[PDB]
Amino acid sequence: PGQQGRISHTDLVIGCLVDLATGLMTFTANGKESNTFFQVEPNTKLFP
Amino acid sequence: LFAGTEHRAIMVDSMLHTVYRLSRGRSLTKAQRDVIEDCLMALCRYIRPSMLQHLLRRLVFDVPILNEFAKMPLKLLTNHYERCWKYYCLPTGWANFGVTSEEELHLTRKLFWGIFDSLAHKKYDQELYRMAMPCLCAIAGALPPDYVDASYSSKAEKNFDPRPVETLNVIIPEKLDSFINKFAEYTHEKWAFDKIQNNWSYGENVDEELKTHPMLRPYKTFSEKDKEIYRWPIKESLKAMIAWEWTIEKAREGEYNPQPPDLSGVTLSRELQAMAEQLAENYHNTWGRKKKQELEAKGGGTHPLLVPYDTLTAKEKARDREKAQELLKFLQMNGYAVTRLDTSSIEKRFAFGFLQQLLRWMDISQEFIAHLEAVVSSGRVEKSPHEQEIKFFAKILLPLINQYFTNHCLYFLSTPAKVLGSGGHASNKEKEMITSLFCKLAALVRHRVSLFGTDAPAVVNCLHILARSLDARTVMKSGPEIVKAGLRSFFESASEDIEKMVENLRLGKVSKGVGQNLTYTTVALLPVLTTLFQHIAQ
Repeated sequence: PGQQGRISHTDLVIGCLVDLATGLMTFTANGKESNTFFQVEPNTKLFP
Repeated sequence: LFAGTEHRAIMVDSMLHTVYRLSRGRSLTKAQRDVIEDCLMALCRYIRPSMLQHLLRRLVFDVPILNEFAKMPLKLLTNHYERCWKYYCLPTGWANFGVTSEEELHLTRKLFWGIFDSLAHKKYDQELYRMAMPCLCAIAGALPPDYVDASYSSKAEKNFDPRPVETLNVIIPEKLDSFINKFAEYTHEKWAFDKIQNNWSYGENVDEELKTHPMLRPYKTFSEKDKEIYRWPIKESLKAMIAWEWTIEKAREGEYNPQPPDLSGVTLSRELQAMAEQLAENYHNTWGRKKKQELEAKGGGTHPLLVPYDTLTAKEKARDREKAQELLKFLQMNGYAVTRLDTSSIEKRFAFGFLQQLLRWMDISQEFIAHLEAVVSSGRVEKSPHEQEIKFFAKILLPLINQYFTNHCLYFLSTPAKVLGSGGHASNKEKEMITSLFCKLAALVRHRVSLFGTDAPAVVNCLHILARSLDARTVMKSGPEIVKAGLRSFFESASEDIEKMVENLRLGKVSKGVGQNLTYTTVALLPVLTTLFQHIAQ
């Protein structure tokens, strides 16, 4: 959260991880684990 | 090859400006001038309309003078608007060229009105009238009849010299001085706030690399000298504020993070905006004054940007506009109210003022014709002092009327229920004005056809066009009794003239007055009446 200076010289690197045996999907912000997580059923097809 | 040079528009504009200044060149022969002109014409043709914005801005200040250098720019603008009329007029715009910004239309309207007024005031010059025989017609056709200028005011105005007003003669309030000092303190506080917000820490030492203002220091150390040097600008500004019939007064009688955060949302009325932007224009007056103070040593290369904020783009204005908004907020929110019409959008429309001026000139026309019959009857004076008015009327107004109303007939006949034109429908007031103009011109030419000489055909053709343009249905159902009576009188007078003609052809009179009535009827009335009946039936 920034009251001003929304433009940033840095670049945001969002990472997406999926385990194809537990159906678990996680995300990372810049190496920091995000709170968001998803669970999907087997045989699910997902496109990036 | 310049058709698609949208990526070098800066250079194209510089090019056009340089060639224009060369055209406006002393010690320059006729052939050289003609070559310069031809180059400018050819460039403007293939150049996109969006590029020519700045050139039109400059022409808006040059052409109205109607000097000797005004020939070529008139033809240039005529051709430009003739070819790009879709761009300015239509809402969809000209294909592949977009639509007008709005500032372009504002400049176009300024040019139209300036040339109109200047030519009205000037004495007859056959060549100038012939150069405006291609006329403001293209400009008018480009301008939408419904166009409403966001900025409506009086210029109050007369190379360009803004004359200020200095109060030093009389004492300056100490309360105002304290207010100014508090204003400077608070503006410095907003500066500190913006530094904190910027996320860059001011430096203790002086370092240009750190690219913040090294002066940033605790207030207890802040140097007075900077405040006193800045005071003279702030003083000048507040003196100008008080001088331009704006009065500061505390609305109520008194015996770091802002509390009233500066909100863009807070709306400002038209009149308060007018004051704010005019205050910004006074700031630019002082700015151009000191600019000229430094320039006078040089005396050349006048800076292109030295133009009014209202004429130049809002983006360059936006800075000073936001500053003035924040200032006015400050004043209201500390209760220091600054004090010192409501024209409808319909009044603001371009066609409205055009018709108003046409009606005023119609009154003037009645006036000079009456004076003319009076002098012809006895004591003939060959001077004809109204010569200029007569020539302006016949040479400018009538062709302009013809072309404009031929172009925009559908707009005046369109109704909200039934929109014949591509875009827009004329207001009831506009319809009344056009009907009144038609009736007044018919009365003007009644039994006075001969005095007009060669211009009578023009009168008749303009009457035809006006008749086709009239919306008699609306005018006669929801319209002023004055206009309705004018139309009734026109019809009744036509009936009388026809009765007199048929009597003369009965030979109850031998067969002067009879010749005047006969020629007037056969030349003007029967065609105009036939056209009106046809239009009504259609």
